[PDB]
Amino acid sequence: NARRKLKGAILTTMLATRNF
Amino acid sequence: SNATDTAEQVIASFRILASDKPYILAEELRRELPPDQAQYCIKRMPAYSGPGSVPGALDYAAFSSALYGESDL
Repeated sequence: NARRKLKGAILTTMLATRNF
Repeated sequence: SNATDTAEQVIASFRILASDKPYILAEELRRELPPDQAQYCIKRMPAYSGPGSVPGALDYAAFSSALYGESDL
C-alpha cells in the first residue's frame, strides 16, 4: 500500500501539475 | 505496452524539469517537486553513468520505468 500511495502522488505531480 | 507509454510520459516530464539534460540533479528535484517527493527521488533514482555524467547525476529514465513502466523484464 505504501508504495502504491506514494507513486500515485508522484504521478499526479509529474503529469498533472504543469501544462506539459 | 500501456505501462511503457505511461512511463515515457513521466520521463518526458522529468526531462523538461532537467532542462533536457539526460539526467537530473538533486537541486532540480528540490526546486520542482514537493519536499517529500523530491527526497524520495533523491534517495531512489539510480545514478546516471552515461555520456556527460557528473557527480550527483540521477537517472530519471531508469527510475520512471521501474516505478511506472514494464519493469519485470
